[PDB]
Amino acid sequence: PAIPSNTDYPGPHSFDVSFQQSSATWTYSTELKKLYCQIAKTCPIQIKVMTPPPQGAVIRAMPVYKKAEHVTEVVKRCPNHELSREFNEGQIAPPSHLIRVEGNSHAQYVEDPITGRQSVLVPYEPPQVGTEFTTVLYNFMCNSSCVGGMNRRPILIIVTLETRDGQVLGRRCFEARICACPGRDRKADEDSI
Amino acid sequence: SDLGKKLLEAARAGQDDEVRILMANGADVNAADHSGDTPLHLAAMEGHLEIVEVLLKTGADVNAHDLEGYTPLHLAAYHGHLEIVEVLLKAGADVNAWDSYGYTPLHLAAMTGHLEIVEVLLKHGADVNAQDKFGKTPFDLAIDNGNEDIAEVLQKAA
Ligand SMILES: [Zn+2]
Repeated sequence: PAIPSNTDYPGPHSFDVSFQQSSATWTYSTELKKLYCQIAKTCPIQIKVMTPPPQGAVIRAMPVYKKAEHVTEVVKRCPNHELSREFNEGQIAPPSHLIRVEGNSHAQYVEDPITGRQSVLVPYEPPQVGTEFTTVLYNFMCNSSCVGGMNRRPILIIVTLETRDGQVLGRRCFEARICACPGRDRKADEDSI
Repeated sequence: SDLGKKLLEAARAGQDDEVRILMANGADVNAADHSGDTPLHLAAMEGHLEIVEVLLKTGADVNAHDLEGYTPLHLAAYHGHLEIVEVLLKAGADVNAWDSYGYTPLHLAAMTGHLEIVEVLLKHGADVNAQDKFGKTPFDLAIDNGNEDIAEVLQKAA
């Protein structure tokens, strides 16, 4: 359909998305399926499969508004951040895209001519060897609070495993909060209980 | 706005020289971005101590609140920047300022496990009895997040 689906779909390759703190200012609540992170900072995401995707498969990340009232509206950066020098010197990423990939010169930035949806794709790569997971580094390029952009409206990040021709093989979704103190926002969500 | 925006960017980025030249060229030290963050907020959050000192000595408002109700001290405490917490306190930061959820800096240091920051906040009169929006003291946030060294310290100060 035109509105992107946000329902987990493991599909035939048992596609899953997980988070792991290593030895960074992000926190992920496995309970609320919610990422708390800072603007422009590295958020590593781990992709699991059980069988190898086909030749030319990709991983797409697309932001969508969570609330029914907002879901038709394309998530993108606020004019302040789109037009600033800050974070925008020497990027493949168009400066309006909320989601960037860090550390992969094969990132493709897509904007649908009809829906206006913006997303970022990488070619699917199997994990290193002996490693369980394919790691994708994301950066989120506006605060949730950005006036003229998300304007405090909650978003989902929709991660899809797809064939080269855009057939969806797998889908996982999590909420993203981009804020100054991720643990503080996390604690306030948890304590609202 | 030109220079204000440039100062906000240099302050977040830790560009010491650019901050210094921008102040020299008349940049507004209390320029605020659309989140209501001042250069002092951004430098305190990102741990840029020299920039913090330059901003305070050129008239930065030490107790400016952004749109979340954070002061620079909230950001320095959460993000674990002890030297900055000390400089902010010595520049008259409000030790018991509360954000939009009633979190104090001692709440944020307790929550994140920053023992040394807890100790300096207490020395400057941090309120162990302060309660957030959810009735929690810094001791309770310490217990919830499994910070036991901090919990013991906050008890002995109660
Ligand atoms: Zn923005």
